[PDB]
Amino acid sequence: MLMPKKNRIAIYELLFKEGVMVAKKDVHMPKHPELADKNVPNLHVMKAMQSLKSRGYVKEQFAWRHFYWYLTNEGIQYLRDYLHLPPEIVPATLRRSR
Amino acid sequence: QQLYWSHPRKFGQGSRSCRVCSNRHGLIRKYGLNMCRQCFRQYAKDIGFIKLD
Amino acid sequence: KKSYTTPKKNKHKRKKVKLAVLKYYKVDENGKISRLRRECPSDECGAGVFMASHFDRHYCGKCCLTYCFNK
Amino acid sequence: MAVQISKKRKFVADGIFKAELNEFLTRELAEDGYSGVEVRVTPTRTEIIILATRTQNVLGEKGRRIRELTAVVQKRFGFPEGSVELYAEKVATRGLCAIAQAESLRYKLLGGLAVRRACYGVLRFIMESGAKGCEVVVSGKLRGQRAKSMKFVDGLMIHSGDPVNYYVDTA
Amino acid sequence: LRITTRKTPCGEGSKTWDRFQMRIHKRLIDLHSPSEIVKQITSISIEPGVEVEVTIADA
Amino acid sequence: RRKQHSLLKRLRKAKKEAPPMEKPEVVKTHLRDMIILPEMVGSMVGVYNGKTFNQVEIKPEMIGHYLGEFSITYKPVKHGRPGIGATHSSRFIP
Amino acid sequence: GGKNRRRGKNENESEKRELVFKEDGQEYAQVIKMLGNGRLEAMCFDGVKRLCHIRGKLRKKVWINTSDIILVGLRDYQDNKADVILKYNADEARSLKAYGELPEHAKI
RNA sequence: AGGAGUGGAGCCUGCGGCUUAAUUUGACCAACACGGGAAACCUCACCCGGCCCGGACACGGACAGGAUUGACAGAUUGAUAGCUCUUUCUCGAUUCUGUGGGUGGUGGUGCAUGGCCGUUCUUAGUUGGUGGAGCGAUUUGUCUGGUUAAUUCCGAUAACGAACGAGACUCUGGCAUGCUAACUAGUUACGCGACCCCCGAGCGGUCGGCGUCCCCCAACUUCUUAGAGGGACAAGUGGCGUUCAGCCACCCGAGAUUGAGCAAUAACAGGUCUGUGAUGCCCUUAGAUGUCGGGGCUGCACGCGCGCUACACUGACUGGCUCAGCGUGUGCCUACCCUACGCCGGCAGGCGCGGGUAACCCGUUGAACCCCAUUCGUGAUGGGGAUCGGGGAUUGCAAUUAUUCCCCAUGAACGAGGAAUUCCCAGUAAGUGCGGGUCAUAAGCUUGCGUUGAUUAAGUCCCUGCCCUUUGUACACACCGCCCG
RNA sequence: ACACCAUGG
Ligand SMILES: [Mg+2]
Ligand SMILES: [Mg+2]
Ligand SMILES: [Mg+2]
Ligand SMILES: [Mg+2]
Ligand SMILES: [Mg+2]
Ligand SMILES: [Mg+2]
Ligand SMILES: [Mg+2]
Ligand SMILES: [Mg+2]
Ligand SMILES: [Mg+2]
Ligand SMILES: [Mg+2]
Ligand SMILES: [Mg+2]
Ligand SMILES: [Mg+2]
Ligand SMILES: [Mg+2]
Ligand SMILES: [Mg+2]
Ligand SMILES: [Mg+2]
Ligand SMILES: [Mg+2]
Ligand SMILES: [Mg+2]
Ligand SMILES: [Mg+2]
Ligand SMILES: [Mg+2]
Ligand SMILES: [Mg+2]
Ligand SMILES: [Mg+2]
Ligand SMILES: [Mg+2]
Ligand SMILES: [Mg+2]
Ligand SMILES: [Mg+2]
Ligand SMILES: [Mg+2]
Ligand SMILES: [Mg+2]
Ligand SMILES: [Mg+2]
Ligand SMILES: [Mg+2]
Ligand SMILES: [Mg+2]
Ligand SMILES: [Mg+2]
Ligand SMILES: [Mg+2]
Ligand SMILES: [Mg+2]
Ligand SMILES: [Mg+2]
Ligand SMILES: [Mg+2]
Ligand SMILES: [Mg+2]
Ligand SMILES: [Mg+2]
Ligand SMILES: [Mg+2]
Ligand SMILES: [Mg+2]
Ligand SMILES: [Mg+2]
Ligand SMILES: [Mg+2]
Ligand SMILES: [Mg+2]
Ligand SMILES: [Mg+2]
Ligand SMILES: [Mg+2]
Ligand SMILES: [Mg+2]
Repeated sequence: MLMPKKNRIAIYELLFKEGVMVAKKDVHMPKHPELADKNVPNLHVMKAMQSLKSRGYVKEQFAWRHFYWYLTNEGIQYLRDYLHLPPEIVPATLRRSR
Repeated sequence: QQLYWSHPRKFGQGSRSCRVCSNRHGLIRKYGLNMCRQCFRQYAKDIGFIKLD
Repeated sequence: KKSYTTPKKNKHKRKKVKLAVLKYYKVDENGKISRLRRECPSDECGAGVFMASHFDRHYCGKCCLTYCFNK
Repeated sequence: MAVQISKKRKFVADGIFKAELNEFLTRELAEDGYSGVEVRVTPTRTEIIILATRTQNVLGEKGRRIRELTAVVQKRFGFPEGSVELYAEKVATRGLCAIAQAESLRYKLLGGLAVRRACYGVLRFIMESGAKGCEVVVSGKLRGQRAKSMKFVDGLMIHSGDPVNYYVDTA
Repeated sequence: LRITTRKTPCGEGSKTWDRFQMRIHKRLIDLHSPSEIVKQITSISIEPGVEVEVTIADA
Repeated sequence: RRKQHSLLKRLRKAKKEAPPMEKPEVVKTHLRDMIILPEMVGSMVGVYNGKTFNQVEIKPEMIGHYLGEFSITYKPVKHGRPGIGATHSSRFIP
Repeated sequence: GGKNRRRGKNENESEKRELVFKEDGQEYAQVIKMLGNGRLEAMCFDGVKRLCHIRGKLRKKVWINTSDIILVGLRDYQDNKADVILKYNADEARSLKAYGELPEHAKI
């Protein structure tokens, strides 16, 4: 039983509402630091994003013990299906960044 | 499962490791660098340590 | 860092004994239920989960570290 | 804390921050000509500037990439939301930034080209843009199973003394 | 600040060392003026990565 | 005394299952750092040394020593014959 | 023996070693005496002396002195000839003596 | 020519050998107090046991009377690991089975590599363009001679004009009564005020003498701080120099030769896969080479290296007196910093209340050797402090194979060290203590700082090597070569 | 006005 359903949701809603995630490469930090700190371990974030990456949907970078994960159009579509959202809403990033 | 997954690690070199390479041997702890003696020599110019002795 | 040698007992895990799904209630009549095992008076438990009929023991699988009755 | 960190730790921590940000942005904008960051802590805001050669690639489509970059830089270093502000910029006379030429040659070699042809092309470019001299070395298993090294020098070049802390760019 | 490290990884060779050092310069100015004028003058023309700290009562 | 307690619950309760005019069998353990409380007098214990539970019959003279101080972790050495590198007088082969 | 020879594969010694036994058409032997030209006189641990040749792989990399245990691979067609395949150290020779491999006529 | 030594003694620490379940391992001028390598757990790679998956993803299989998760009690186990066994509640599609495929590795190879470092090699060495010589490899330029620390210069000239290295350059030590300007630094003055003693004339007061006793919106920058400029150039004078480059001596002077950083072409099968989310290939991948408990890295007939303490009277002991400088200091994950002053205790140490994120508090850093007086008296002695018994504290989850510290007791070798051999030219050798690094605990190590402060040289090429020219060679894997009977 | 100075995984 890898993750309670509560946790898959609590990762995916954050990744969708922000459009990006960072996580220290730590498998023993008992709580993701402030993001997802409602009893979600750091281990679950990285194991979830691993699967999410192995199927596209995400791009990953790593520097000095920290993963950085970006979303993609395929990932936007998959998460819009998986969390049952209105077919046009995304709070992640929409502005003319002058 | 298990509830035996860590034993007390508050001190000693099992407690601490480099910011960069995550290795345990030859860390510099002065001024709060917390950085391996090899990793430092590599980034010391970015940090601001110049060599003019 | 050398290879492993033949063991004596090695065996991985139990096999999750396959009991029938749900036979915790019996009817005296349709709409007159009887309950063989008592429901656990616990606060964290929603008063819908049952107890083991473990004569000399009463074991609630939810509170997996306490609340066992010895008779 | 109620009394903030001391000056020594403060400056060391500033340096470590700048080094980590430069490493992160090096590992990412390589294919876009990343050539250095300039942290300018301004009134009411922390501004970061990224010089590069292909700025459209840095910001992307309507600025999706640049907003993602602001997002991660704000998530990882613990900044209060709304503080970190990021800008892209174009470097003038790219032929004199060593890091740009080093990464250009790295990708030109990663895509298939005679190593001598590539090195001589970058030597031509670097000397044509106006420069007292250049020197490009490539070390490794060039054409065989035993390693070697190939050095291409041009113009004037100094190795000793204090004038080397300036007057040279190394990558 | 001074840090003296071994020059080599791996512990082989003649035993040479590297001496890095950082230097921190500090100055202070004292004024007798209303605080508004202080915030007026102190927030202009700060080019380099110098710090500027203002404290309201030190005399 | 942590779960160094429970070892006292098997030191004791093993001297009552034992038939009189005899000794408890073996309460074998890894706990080398136990002090010897006077309760443990009389019982037999098997104190691990890294590979083996060497047995000890506790006597009233060991009161206040460490249980680890009664099973050694190595063999007392008897020497062989010095080999090829043992002196500078020795080097050469074809 | 010391030299300026830091070159070449530097150090091929370890405190670990694993045994190798006989195979099809492969016997043990004891070096009887040394000859020139890389040749050798030997003695199979049962019968013939079977003059041996130190193969291209062993030349100047693992030395063979007189009166030591060796493992040689016999030739099918010829009989009096063989090629030195492996050398057995003192501890491994005594180990073979313990496992009963070599008829205990030659000692270490 | 000398000084201090090392080699001899006891102990500390590293490497070999021996021993072992294992005593993990790299490295043999340029290994051996080196890998920051002072390992109780951790570290940790070794040995002996025991859980776990943290095996993405694709396909197929079983599956909502249902895949799958977790656990009470007795047995079992080092264990309160539902590890397994008896028993049967709980979770809910997240799994599980199988086939491919990934993943991790302080696993192998540094003779497959990147990078870094060391070394040849601390010396003065290196290179091309056009022109000249040669059939050519090659050569000249890059030099007979003088000079220099220097392929530094003068000159000579089939070469001309250039590049690197040297030098220049940066930090540092020595000087400014000139500038800039300072209760987070001071001086002097008196406003002072006060204590104290006559210690002086005097009375004791006035005048004085001591003050890290208290004040100043006093005046200033000599001492402190740190910025800008100045200042030394073989500039002046006398000799020696083809009167050139330069060398010796002297006046004036803070000084006429401080110390480091940086450093070339070409190369080495030098070291590092155990610094790395640097890395190719090979190996292993669920009975793991990816985690917890216990043991080891410390074991002792012996060989070797770097070192600490001594062999006493130019001393040991017990009191008294009086002087530093370079530093560090509250930690984000990580939970711990430097201490004043009161009390308590012989001592280590404990309790209680404050300051400091620091020119602000510890701190005017009352350091040691040295200085001044006692006792000892040439006796392995009151020199030396190994080894060992008994007791008391602190750090820690845990001190046994004594972590460290304190107290009473026991009181070994050692009376200046064989053949050999290391380092050193002036605030240097040596004596002496103090900080940083590692550090929950902790230096006989190393990296910096002051303090006291010599003898001997101003040379040479003998020994060990280095640079340049001429010469010889059967060498080129280059004399650690080749080669004859 | 000349002591000894052999050999090389
Ligand atoms: Mg130059
Ligand atoms: Mg120079
Ligand atoms: Mg001495
Ligand atoms: Mg000790
Ligand atoms: Mg050993
Ligand atoms: Mg040398
Ligand atoms: Mg220790
Ligand atoms: Mg260990
Ligand atoms: Mg791999
Ligand atoms: Mg690795
Ligand atoms: Mg190499
Ligand atoms: Mg290398
Ligand atoms: Mg020519
Ligand atoms: Mg010609
Ligand atoms: Mg020439
Ligand atoms: Mg000269
Ligand atoms: Mg000239
Ligand atoms: Mg010229
Ligand atoms: Mg003159
Ligand atoms: Mg004078
Ligand atoms: Mg100088
Ligand atoms: Mg050089
Ligand atoms: Mg490496
Ligand atoms: Mg590898
Ligand atoms: Mg290591
Ligand atoms: Mg682990
Ligand atoms: Mg362990
Ligand atoms: Mg060791
Ligand atoms: Mg040494
Ligand atoms: Mg002394
Ligand atoms: Mg010290
Ligand atoms: Mg400390
Ligand atoms: Mg210390
Ligand atoms: Mg050390
Ligand atoms: Mg010598
Ligand atoms: Mg010369
Ligand atoms: Mg010649
Ligand atoms: Mg030849
Ligand atoms: Mg010879
Ligand atoms: Mg011959
Ligand atoms: Mg000779
Ligand atoms: Mg011979
Ligand atoms: Mg011969
Ligand atoms: Mg030879």
